[PDB]
Amino acid sequence: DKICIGYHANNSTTKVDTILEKNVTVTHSVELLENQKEERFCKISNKAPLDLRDCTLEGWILGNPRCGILLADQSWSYIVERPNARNGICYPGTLNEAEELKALIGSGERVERFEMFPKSTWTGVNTESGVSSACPLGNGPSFYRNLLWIIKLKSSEYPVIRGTFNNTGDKSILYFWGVHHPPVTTEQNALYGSGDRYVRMGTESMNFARSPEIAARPAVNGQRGRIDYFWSILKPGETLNVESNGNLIAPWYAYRFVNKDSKGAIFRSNLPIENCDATCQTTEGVIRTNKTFQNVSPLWIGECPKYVKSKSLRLATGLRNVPQ
Amino acid sequence: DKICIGYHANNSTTKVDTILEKNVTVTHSVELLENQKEERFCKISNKAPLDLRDCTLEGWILGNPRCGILLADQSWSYIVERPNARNGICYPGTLNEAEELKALIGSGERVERFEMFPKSTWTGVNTESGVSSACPLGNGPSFYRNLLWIIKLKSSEYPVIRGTFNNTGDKSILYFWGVHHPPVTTEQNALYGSGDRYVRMGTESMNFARSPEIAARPAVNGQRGRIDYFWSILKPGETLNVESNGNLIAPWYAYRFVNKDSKGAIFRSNLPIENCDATCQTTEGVIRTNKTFQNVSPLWIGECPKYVKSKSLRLATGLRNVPQ
Amino acid sequence: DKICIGYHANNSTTKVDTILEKNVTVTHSVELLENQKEERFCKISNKAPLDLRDCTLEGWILGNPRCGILLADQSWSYIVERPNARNGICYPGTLNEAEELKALIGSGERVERFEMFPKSTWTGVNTESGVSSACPLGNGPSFYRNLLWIIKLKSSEYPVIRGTFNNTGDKSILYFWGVHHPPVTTEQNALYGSGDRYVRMGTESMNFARSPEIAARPAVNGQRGRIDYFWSILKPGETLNVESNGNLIAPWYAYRFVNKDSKGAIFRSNLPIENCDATCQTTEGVIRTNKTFQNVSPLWIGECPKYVKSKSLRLATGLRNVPQ
Amino acid sequence: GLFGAIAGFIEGGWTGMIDGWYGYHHENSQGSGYAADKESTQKAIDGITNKVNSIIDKMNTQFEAVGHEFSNLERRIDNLNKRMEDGFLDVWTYNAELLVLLENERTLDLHDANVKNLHEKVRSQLRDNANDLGNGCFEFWHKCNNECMESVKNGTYDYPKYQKESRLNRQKI
Amino acid sequence: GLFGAIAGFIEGGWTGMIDGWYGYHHENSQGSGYAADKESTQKAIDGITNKVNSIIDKMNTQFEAVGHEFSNLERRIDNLNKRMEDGFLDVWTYNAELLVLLENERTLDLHDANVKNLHEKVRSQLRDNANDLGNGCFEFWHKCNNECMESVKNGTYDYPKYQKESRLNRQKIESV
Amino acid sequence: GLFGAIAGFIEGGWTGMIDGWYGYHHENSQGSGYAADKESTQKAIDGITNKVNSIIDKMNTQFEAVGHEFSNLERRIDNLNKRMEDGFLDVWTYNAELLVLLENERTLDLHDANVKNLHEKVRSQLRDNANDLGNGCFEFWHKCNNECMESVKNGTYDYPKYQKESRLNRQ
Ligand SMILES: *[C@@H]1O[C@H](CO)[C@@H](O[C@@H]2O[C@H](CO)[C@@H](O[C@@H]3O[C@H](CO)[C@@H](O)[C@H](O)[C@H]3NC(C)=O)[C@H](O)[C@H]2NC(C)=O)[C@H](O)[C@H]1NC(C)=O
Ligand SMILES: *[C@@H]1O[C@H](CO)[C@@H](O[C@@H]2O[C@H](CO)[C@@H](O)[C@H](O)[C@H]2NC(C)=O)[C@H](O)[C@H]1NC(C)=O
Ligand SMILES: *[C@@H]1O[C@H](CO)[C@@H](O[C@@H]2O[C@H](CO)[C@@H](O)[C@H](O)[C@H]2NC(C)=O)[C@H](O)[C@H]1NC(C)=O
Ligand SMILES: *[C@@H]1O[C@H](CO)[C@@H](O[C@@H]2O[C@H](CO)[C@@H](O)[C@H](O)[C@H]2NC(C)=O)[C@H](O)[C@H]1NC(C)=O
Ligand SMILES: *[C@@H]1O[C@H](CO)[C@@H](O[C@@H]2O[C@H](CO)[C@@H](O)[C@H](O)[C@H]2NC(C)=O)[C@H](O)[C@H]1NC(C)=O
Ligand SMILES: *[C@@H]1O[C@H](CO)[C@@H](O)[C@H](O)[C@H]1NC(C)=O
Ligand SMILES: *[C@@H]1O[C@H](CO)[C@@H](O)[C@H](O)[C@H]1NC(C)=O
Ligand SMILES: *[C@@H]1O[C@H](CO)[C@@H](O)[C@H](O)[C@H]1NC(C)=O
Ligand SMILES: *[C@@H]1O[C@H](CO)[C@@H](O)[C@H](O)[C@H]1NC(C)=O
Ligand SMILES: *[C@@H]1O[C@H](CO)[C@@H](O)[C@H](O)[C@H]1NC(C)=O
Ligand SMILES: *[C@@H]1O[C@H](CO)[C@@H](O)[C@H](O)[C@H]1NC(C)=O
Ligand SMILES: *[C@@H]1O[C@H](CO)[C@@H](O)[C@H](O)[C@H]1NC(C)=O
Ligand SMILES: *[C@@H]1O[C@H](CO)[C@@H](O)[C@H](O)[C@H]1NC(C)=O
Repeated sequence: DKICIGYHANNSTTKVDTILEKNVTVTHSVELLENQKEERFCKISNKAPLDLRDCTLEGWILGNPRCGILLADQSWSYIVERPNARNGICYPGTLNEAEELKALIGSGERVERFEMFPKSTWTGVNTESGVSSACPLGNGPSFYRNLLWIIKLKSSEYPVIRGTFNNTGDKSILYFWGVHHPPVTTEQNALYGSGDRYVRMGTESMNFARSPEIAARPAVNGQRGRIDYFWSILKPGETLNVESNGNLIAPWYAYRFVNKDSKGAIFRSNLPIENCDATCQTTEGVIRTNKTFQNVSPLWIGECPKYVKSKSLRLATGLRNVPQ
Repeated sequence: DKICIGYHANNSTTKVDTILEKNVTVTHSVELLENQKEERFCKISNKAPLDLRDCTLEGWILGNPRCGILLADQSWSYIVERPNARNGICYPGTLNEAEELKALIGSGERVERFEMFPKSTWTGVNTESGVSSACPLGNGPSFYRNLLWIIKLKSSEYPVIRGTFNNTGDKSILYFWGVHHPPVTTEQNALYGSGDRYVRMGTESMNFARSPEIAARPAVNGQRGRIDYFWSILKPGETLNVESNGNLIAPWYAYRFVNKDSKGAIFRSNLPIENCDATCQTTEGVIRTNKTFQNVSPLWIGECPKYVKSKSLRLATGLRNVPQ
Repeated sequence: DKICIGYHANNSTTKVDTILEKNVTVTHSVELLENQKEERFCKISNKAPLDLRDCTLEGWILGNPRCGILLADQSWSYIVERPNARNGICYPGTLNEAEELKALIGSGERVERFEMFPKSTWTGVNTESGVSSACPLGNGPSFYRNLLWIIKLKSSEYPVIRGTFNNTGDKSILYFWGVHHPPVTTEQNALYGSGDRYVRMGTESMNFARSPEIAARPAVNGQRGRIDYFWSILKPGETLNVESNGNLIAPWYAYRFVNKDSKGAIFRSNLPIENCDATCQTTEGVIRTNKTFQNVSPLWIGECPKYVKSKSLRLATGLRNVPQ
Repeated sequence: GLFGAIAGFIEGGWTGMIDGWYGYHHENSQGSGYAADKESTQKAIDGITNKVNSIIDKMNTQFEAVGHEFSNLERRIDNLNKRMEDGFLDVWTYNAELLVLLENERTLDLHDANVKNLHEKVRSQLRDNANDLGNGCFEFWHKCNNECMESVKNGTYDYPKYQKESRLNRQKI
Repeated sequence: GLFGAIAGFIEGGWTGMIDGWYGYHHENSQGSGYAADKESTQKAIDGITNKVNSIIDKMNTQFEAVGHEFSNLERRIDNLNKRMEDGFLDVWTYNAELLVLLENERTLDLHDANVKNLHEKVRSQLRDNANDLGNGCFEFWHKCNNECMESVKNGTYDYPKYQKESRLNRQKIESV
Repeated sequence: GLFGAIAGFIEGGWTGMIDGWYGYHHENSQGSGYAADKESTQKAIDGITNKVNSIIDKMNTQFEAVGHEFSNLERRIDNLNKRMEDGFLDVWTYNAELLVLLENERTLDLHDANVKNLHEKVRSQLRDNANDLGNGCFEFWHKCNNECMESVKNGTYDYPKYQKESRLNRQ
């Protein structure tokens, strides 16, 4: 008659690492790291992401004429931008504070597109024929859908034009405008006129004035001229006064902006968007797990496990497995 | 006859947490985290803080006429700014590089207020009558006490005016100036004159130039015109040359600046400043403790315990309490 | 007859610290922290660093005439600038985005110096006599070797001058230019002329335009005038158009640029550069060790041990030393 | 450190005990069998579960990198942002990887200590009524039936009850 | 890592021993009483004091957030500063909270080991001159006065001195 | 915690045992000597080597500060960069210094456990065939030759072989 004290053993071949010894077989363990992903984009919080498709972010928000598929109100859980999108800023020039613009929009939830200044705002001028071959739609010349290129009538001078927008809404307004820099004095006199010309934009918190800098630049899309693009935020209760005697690329349509109450994301990716739902969406794909860590990507939206470089993080729960 | 080996027990109900077990009653323990604060501001290093009262930081150093209580020599341990102080930049406009200025002043300990350019510096112009209802002193209209608004005599033209300050002291000088932007050309010609006008400042290390940007703006404090405010540091041994043919808001009084040899602070708070002393001053109040951690605030100036999110950090010192 | 169980002891007096006890003598231990350095600079990956000697980074890359020994092709593993080098920006003025320039070059490996615009590029103007006593070479006045100071012909006006460079290589081109700001209107008329003057640079991705800002400034290096220096990168396949009717400091020589595929470094130090080899090169000197940590410097190039403040980090390997 | 039981003086584990981590094997006139000690096993499960849950809970925040963009004139703050993102990545990678190594050790040693304590608990009841074989087994100096075995496992073993039968078997040998 | 003594084979603690953490309770003709072992107790006190001080000492630096302000066109570096400050806050919270959990375990286990070792220390001297009750107590097979009691705690117990008297009293009580 | 052996019931170490960390000293008619325990010494070396290597390997990344420069109008991002660099410096200093304290404790205790376990391994075989002096030594109740000593070290000591001879010595 005898009694023995002993411990459990089983058929586990699962191994963990310890400080004193590596690859130790244990009876029970739990994996904390997730390395599996679905390579695709799904919906976050029952909201579809915005695919910018063949348009860049600037091309979308400025209304590049080939971006018509996007020309509407937009509500996104997040934004997917495609690496090689062809439709950007079609007419050559710099958008001032471009990176800050992307950060603002990325921090957004929804934008509502509306007409800020109708063509009837600007009187004594040609509101048509504001197009260029640099911004083609099909073969024919066109222009941005959120901007109005105003040129002088062939008959008269370019009169002082004025516009006013009082933001009486509760929502901030994102709007855009520009200053045209024709390549030669010929075009400046033909499009707007001689003498000192000006573009004047202002609100309670902003004062903007510029004059044309006439210069011949290397050709981009057949253009030696340039447009300096600008963007700004008209706060609720603020009012915008526009004053110009020439070279104004006027705000036409603008956006009422809705701040996202959490972190937003803009993903640069080739992955397909499908009809699916996700709690955790990374730029590399969807993660579905109850695990604590993940091997997929540092860039994500929603509720994701912590990103680490580890290939495995396995906690021992059971004991050293010693079968007989 | 017998002898027994055993361990201490007491009347303690104090509990600590362990990795294997929560709520373990132990005989002796020490709390490492401090949650207590005196909601008030005291002196750091026996030097009183500066209460900005009803003035914003910009309103103070620019010398808003309603900030008169603050326009003098100041030596502070730290600065307290009140959330809703009404007296800011009274005449509408942008302070250029405002946030860097706030950062500079926060890193300072003392300023000495002195008259840099007396009114007699600018001759052939009206150095009086440079006041506005937007910047009232008492009931009557006025202007900043560190700035001089120069307007043209109608008798003569606006002459090219010049001023010079050679900084022969050991202390750096913080000074301010501005460019006036009238709402309409009428006022520009009436206050300064026709043609291209300019404001030009220069030192051994700085070169500054601007021209008036005339624009029609929404009224702020009864003013549709604007002033672009600027600030700079005149290093010891450096010299400032001022040259302008119009639209100049000239430096009047300035501050000799003394850099703090350690971290300075600017607190946004409603808490009362009282007659007391503190080693550790947070933005949420005073901490008096020997403890290693605190959950009160990440923002503080004196010698404070490390900030964490924890509700409690209690180390076991004695043993598991097991009374019989 | 007897047998005893026991443990090793020796003459070791080496001590380690534990959580329960300090100064504990152990039989065997290993020091993980390295405090030793060779105060000098060696080769990283068998490639020598660039010694800037008596020239500042700006003075070198702009081509200060006293920096001639460095005006050639250069290949560096890293760059050493000497604290008090005399040859800097000799003609007084600001290098725009200087810190971004230093950061870019630090991320570089090699520069190839070539002539971008020869003096014959600019027609109707004087390309000689473009020198100053502020930038002396020997006793005679001189100027930068990468810049051309263009002045009006004695006989004719300053014509609109133009230049074009098409970058057909695979490497980006680093180039420099400037705008001269005379102290008084007199010199402006004498060197360039009256009326509106401009300096205009443009590429497919860049738009630059400036005007002269005439102002009286304190003398620096015998000069009350200033030059605003600028730098930019001509991308492969891009084109630079230069357009000016005056006040232009023209690009002359530029650099073909090679981007470093890893982090580069710029050390500001007096330490000697020698022909030797190092795996780990800090700004304070060379570290040769198998140890895991070092207290020498946070700033280094190559493969270095982790930087900490510790004086010693010694792990016990053997046991508590208890001689008989 | 090692408590000497697991892969120690008890040379191996039992694949025949499937209901618990620590337990018994008995032999008598009524046959043999394995039985898990449910008290010590459950206490271990509660402790390990708490350890795992507590570790997960302290790891329950995330540093979140963002996809913000920087111009060619923003190289410094770009590089700053990257060194920060890599900075916290390395700290949390270190924390996670090292915590797993150290605590896996502690967990395995914990099981060892539990087996050891269980072995001494039994040794203490039997005293000289049983022969300690040094391998974790005890030979009884008396007949120990199923109920007798239960009392040992359940910890209610009556020592003086079997003492005389035990000593007479030590006397005759 | 339990050493099996505290809330172990020694089932409970003594509220009657107030001068130390670990100690003795004796019984003889001269009466009973509690006495702390000052050696093992003092050594533990030094160690725990050292642990707490060392922990406090390594926690003796602070990440200090600042109240710098950023414009509406500085959104990126504003968020950068915020993610950094929250970054170290989460790191130090992790470090602090987890360390308290882990080391509280160690400290409690340490006391357990001390009680166990003190117990083995006594058991080693008494050998078969005393009856191990398994609960932490030893019944002497001989008369042990105060001077005898002192030697046990102090570790100078004379085993062969009591050997003969003890062996006769194991024989006398057994029925063989 | 302490396992009670090192500087414990075994009061001191042996300067005479040079071939290992843990071991034996034996005495009989064939002479005397120190001998390292071959099993436990190697296993301890393997574990500690693994511990040291594992620690070094987890410390095998570096936060690298840069020598980037900032203008007088960049004071905020300058200070941002400094607080970050000092931030990680303080984190890693904390980690390194505290890890050394905690693991040095563990390493010393590891040896202690190894010595105790080595002592119980021997105590368990000898049983009542030997007299436990409590200081780590065992006096044999029978003649124990060199091969007998070896059997103890191998952990193969034959208890019933010497059982009767030991027991008969009762004065
Ligand atoms: C640890 O070991 C012993 C625990 O009691 C102590 O040694 C005994 O201490 C006695 C008490 O002081 C000593 O007293 C001697 O004997 C009688 C007491 O019976 C005294 O009156 C005498 O003055 C004194 N000397 C003589 C010659 O009688 C004894 O020396 C001793 N007894 C025996 C049997 O050894 C140690 O002192 C103690 N160490 C401490 C407390 O530090
Ligand atoms: C979280 O998920 C894990 C793994 O996805 C689940 O793990 C299991 O725990 C149960 C406990 O009874 C075991 O029976 C399973 O065998 C475990 N899974 C594996 C793969 O071994 C776990 O169920 C989930 N969390 C909870 C609380 O149940
Ligand atoms: C540990 O101790 C805390 C003491 O606050 C216990 O907290 C109570 O638990 C109940 C539910 O069990 C909850 O209402 C609250 O968390 C507490 N109630 C109070 C303070 O009135 C907790 O239950 C204990 N056990 C754990 C956390 O497992
Ligand atoms: C760095 O290399 C040295 C070799 O010079 C290592 O030190 C040796 O380690 C062996 C193995 O324990 C000893 O026998 C030698 O006596 C040691 N030589 C010394 C200390 O000078 C050292 O361990 C290495 N360090 C690291 C961190 O890898
Ligand atoms: C030393 O110990 C080993 C085992 O640890 C002994 O080898 C064993 O010998 C027995 C026969 O008595 C076999 O049943 C085992 O299978 C052997 N073990 C192995 C691992 O093969 C060895 O004989 C011992 N040496 C001496 C001199 O006694
Ligand atoms: C191991 O044995 C168990 C019990 O029968 C069962 O899960 C299966 O047979 C084996 N497990 C695996 C994963 O093969
Ligand atoms: C331990 O880890 C894995 C086991 O799956 C293996 O890749 C690795 O090579 C092992 N290490 C050694 C030293 O065998
Ligand atoms: C805009 O409308 C509001 C109505 O609330 C009015 O009070 C305000 O004066 C208007 N702004 C301007 C510039 O007229
Ligand atoms: C008894 O306990 C109370 C609280 O539980 C404590 O404040 C007190 O100091 C203890 N000792 C006493 C009352 O002697
Ligand atoms: C004033 O500046 C001039 C140079 O413009 C020079 O004499 C000196 O730096 C200053 N004067 C004195 C007396 O220090
Ligand atoms: C150090 O080693 C020497 C030489 O073996 C020996 O005397 C002793 O172990 C130590 N020396 C002293 C003076 O303690
Ligand atoms: C340990 O060694 C040095 C000796 O100066 C010092 O750190 C300290 O005084 C010593 N003692 C302790 C307890 O640290
Ligand atoms: C630059 O040169 C290339 C020659 O390979 C030519 O194809 C391209 O059109 C040129 N770009 C110009 C002239 O703008």
